[PDB]
Amino acid sequence: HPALWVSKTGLDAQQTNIATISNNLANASTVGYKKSRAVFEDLFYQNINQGLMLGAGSKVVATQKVHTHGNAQTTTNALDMMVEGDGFFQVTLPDGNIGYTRNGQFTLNGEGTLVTSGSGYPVEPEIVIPEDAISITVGTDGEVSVRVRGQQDNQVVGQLTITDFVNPGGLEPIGQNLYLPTGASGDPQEGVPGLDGLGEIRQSMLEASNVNVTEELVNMIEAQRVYEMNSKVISSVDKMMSFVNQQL
Amino acid sequence: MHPALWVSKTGLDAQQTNIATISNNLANASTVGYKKSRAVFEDLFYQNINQPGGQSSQNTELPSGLMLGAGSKVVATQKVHTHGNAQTTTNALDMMVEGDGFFQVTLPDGNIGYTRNGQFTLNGEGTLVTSGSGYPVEPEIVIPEDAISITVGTDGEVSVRVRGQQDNQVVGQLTITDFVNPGGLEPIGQNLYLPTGASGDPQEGVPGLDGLGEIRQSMLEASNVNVTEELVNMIEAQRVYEMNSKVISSVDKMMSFVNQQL
Amino acid sequence: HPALWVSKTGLDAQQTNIATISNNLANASTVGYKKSRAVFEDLFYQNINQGLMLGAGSKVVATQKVHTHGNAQTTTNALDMMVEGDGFFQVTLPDGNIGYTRNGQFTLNGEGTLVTSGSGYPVEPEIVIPEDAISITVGTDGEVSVRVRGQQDNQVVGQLTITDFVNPGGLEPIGQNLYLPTGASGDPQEGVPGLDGLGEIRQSMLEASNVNVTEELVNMIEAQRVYEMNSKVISSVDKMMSFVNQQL
Amino acid sequence: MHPALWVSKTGLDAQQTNIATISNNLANASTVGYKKSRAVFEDLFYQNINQPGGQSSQNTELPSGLMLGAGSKVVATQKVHTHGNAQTTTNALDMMVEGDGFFQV
Amino acid sequence: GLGEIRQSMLEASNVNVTEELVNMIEAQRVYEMNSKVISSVDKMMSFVNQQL
Amino acid sequence: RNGNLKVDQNGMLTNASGHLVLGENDAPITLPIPLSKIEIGRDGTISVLPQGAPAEEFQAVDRIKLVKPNDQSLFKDTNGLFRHKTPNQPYEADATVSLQTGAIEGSNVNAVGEMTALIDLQRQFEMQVKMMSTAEEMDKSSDSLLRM
Repeated sequence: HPALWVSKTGLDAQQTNIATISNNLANASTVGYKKSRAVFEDLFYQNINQGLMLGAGSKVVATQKVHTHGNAQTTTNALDMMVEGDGFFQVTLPDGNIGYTRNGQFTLNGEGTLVTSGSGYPVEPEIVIPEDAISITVGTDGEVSVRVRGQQDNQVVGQLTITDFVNPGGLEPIGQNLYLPTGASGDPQEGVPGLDGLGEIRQSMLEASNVNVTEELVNMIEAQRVYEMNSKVISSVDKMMSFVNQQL
Repeated sequence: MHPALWVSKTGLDAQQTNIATISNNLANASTVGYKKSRAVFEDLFYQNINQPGGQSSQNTELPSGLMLGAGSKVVATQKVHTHGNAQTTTNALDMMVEGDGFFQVTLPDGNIGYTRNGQFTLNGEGTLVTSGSGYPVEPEIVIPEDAISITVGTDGEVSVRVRGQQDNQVVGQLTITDFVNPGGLEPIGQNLYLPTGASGDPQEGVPGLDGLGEIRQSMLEASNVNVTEELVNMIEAQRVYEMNSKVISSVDKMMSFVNQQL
Repeated sequence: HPALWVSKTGLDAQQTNIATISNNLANASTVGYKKSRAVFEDLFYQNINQGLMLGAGSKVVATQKVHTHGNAQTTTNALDMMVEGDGFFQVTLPDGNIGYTRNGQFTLNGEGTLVTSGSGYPVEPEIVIPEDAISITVGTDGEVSVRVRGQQDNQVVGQLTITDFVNPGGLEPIGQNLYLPTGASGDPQEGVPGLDGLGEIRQSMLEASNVNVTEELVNMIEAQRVYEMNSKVISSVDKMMSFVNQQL
Repeated sequence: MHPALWVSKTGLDAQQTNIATISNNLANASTVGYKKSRAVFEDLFYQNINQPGGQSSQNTELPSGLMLGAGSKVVATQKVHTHGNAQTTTNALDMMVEGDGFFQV
Repeated sequence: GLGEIRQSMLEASNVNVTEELVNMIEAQRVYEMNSKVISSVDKMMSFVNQQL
Repeated sequence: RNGNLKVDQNGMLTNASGHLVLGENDAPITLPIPLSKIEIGRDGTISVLPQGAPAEEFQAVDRIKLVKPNDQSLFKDTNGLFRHKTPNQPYEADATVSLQTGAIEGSNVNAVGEMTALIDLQRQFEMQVKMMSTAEEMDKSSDSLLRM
């Protein structure tokens, strides 16, 4: 019976949709997180009793990352920074290839290299903080400098660079607030952080999650009811088929 | 076979198609820009049994003029292209047509498909493509890599904000297509429709003049399915399905009685 | 079974009513927004045993706009103005025709033309503010004059006019706080505001929405119960028909 | 699923933007030379089920039609560039523009 | 003896929703009861032409 | 009585079954091709809005031909269309019939009435079949007259 499996597509589509909604609400406190919306599209149509068109159901075809900039969180840490605009921080993965992140919670390793606060991947290009530094300053263009006692003027230890993608929604998330460039993402466009469409580095600031907690709660309401509605079609079809073979 | 058995079977087949039509309507209750379909029923051809010819008006109220129907069938699955509600989104690339009009996308085989869904995005080259299979949107619109924001006017004017230059740069303009009979478009899935003879030749134009709809940025059109219509339709279709089954069961026992008694 | 659809009309009619209630509640902060009420009417009655009358249900036949003057909001902005009385502002649509608005939140574009604070459509008649002006004054009869340093007396830059209709409820809403004239709206009666039944222009003041939030919440209560009341009949008819074919 | 669900959803989004606008006004209550902002509400399109003024029967037309709204949204954030008060200081390098104009950096 | 015209007031319907639901219950059960008689007559006659 | 109307690409107004709908001229109703708003009047009047025209350019184009003849003088044809029993009798257009637009009329089959007549047909059918069996039983018995 086609109605059994047409409604099963609706149940599968809602189950995928609810999973993405729960992912958004789970990452409501993750720094630099971009929410996602499931994209619904109807399946193919069959021309039966040939000019009569019957649908095959629906499915979730893709999950679209909405890369809208989140709010600003002011912190007293001197190593967590935020990109004010378009751009990603680039880090070095253990595989050797570069991953791209929007979470700016950084720190230092034992040797002074600027690394991520989680797994500890180094940040490209390498920035090394000397042991004699008493303060670390990151300029609006990625110019990292440190203060040394007995020496007027901050010495420059390096300059950070950020990467922008034409289609950030095409990036492949691999967890840990990291992305991998893909075919549809585009060509990684590096450069000085603050020129040619790139964002500006904001030291001692963090980018909040852009999820809308109220929207996801309403989306749960509409996803739950449609899920229940398709269950009744399956139940009614079961009663119809149980009636036919019992009656006949 | 016994004609009474096949008359009820046609009603069983007709209601099954109606049930499947309802099931797809409820399945696509969240699909953006989905138009609900309804099933239309009609009575089959009426045959004169007691007349050697076809003189139906002769004695139609007498036994010689008795005419028996051949059952029922679903003549068509009609599309109802009513305007759906509005979903205000924060994405800058999903858009809605308010009123008459269709977005035009380029199919892989070469022709152009038409859709009411406006969930768009960019590919690696900056071309405005759909967020599903990624088909380019007609006319081709390319977003420069230096743009910091994207603005879509009510007439399809797509503008970008580039740092350095004052005033926004125009990168192109969108167009939408209207059809004389929207119900004549054949659905091919992927939220896409194809023009047919029953629909008419596409009438392209600027989105907002000549009666076309206006483009609304950061908005989406929800499906117009009525979740209560389908449930009420399910109730009637289930009952009609069971009533015709009893006729089939009744005819079976009557035929069983004849060859068991005689 | 006719009882299924008579109740089903009540369900669709109540759904239409609830949609109008939510629209009023959604636009509880919209400036110059007029609340709406759905109008119910019974469908045709039939003679069945020819002196027996049976109705066909009910439907929402119209949604009436309540054009009652709302309260006044005192703002310090000098470009948001309110029509005190009867009349509408006139804006220039991109199509070239004139749309009528009661939302008076206006502003200037890059050249000095008085345009709406939203889409930016120019206001008819055209008013252009010279760049040397230091303050903008709008008279109670639409007289617009500016203050120029080095010259005694405010110079007049133009005059505002408002359009009145015999039946404001016949105006077709097109969104964006805009209306369009129809055959039942009446004849556009232009004129100097404050004269011959027209309202007065009040600068630095705004008209609040005339929605009664308490009424909408009560209207939801009676619409929800009647909606649930009709669903019980459909359930009862479904059980009755399920009993007949299970018994007969 | 239900028209009221979508209509009210637009209202929730409208108020969240409006509340976010007010929060920035109070956050920048001590910022020198800050201009407050006001959110501009506007209704969405209307579903034209029955055209108001359309001809009903003959020599009769609907005075009002069946048109259903779609909700509301915040379309603009209007800055009120009115002149603020004056703070007198002892520093000789903090200046104020007395009227219209902007410092350029 | 005619009534008066009251402006800005509307006459609500005089339906009693609870009364209709109570009448719905009684009409539903009576509907089922008559179907029981029809089934009983059919089963009685079915016994005749089968047994006899 | 199938009021499920539709408009094709040429503008002809047909119903769900493909039958052309007649008008005042007694010819099938044809509308202008680029429509933007079609409203059916209470008395069958068809008022359209040309594409791009303002809301005040509402004009009627045709009128649905509604006929109210004597019901007992009609017979259902082989294709479900009711016609006059007397051939070559014109269908006079009635000015009293009203159309409730925005709705579709279903069938008037009384499902319970059909079922309670089905159970009667079964019993009467089976009783006559028993008469057939008792007819051959009598013949077999009377066949012993000639046996000797």
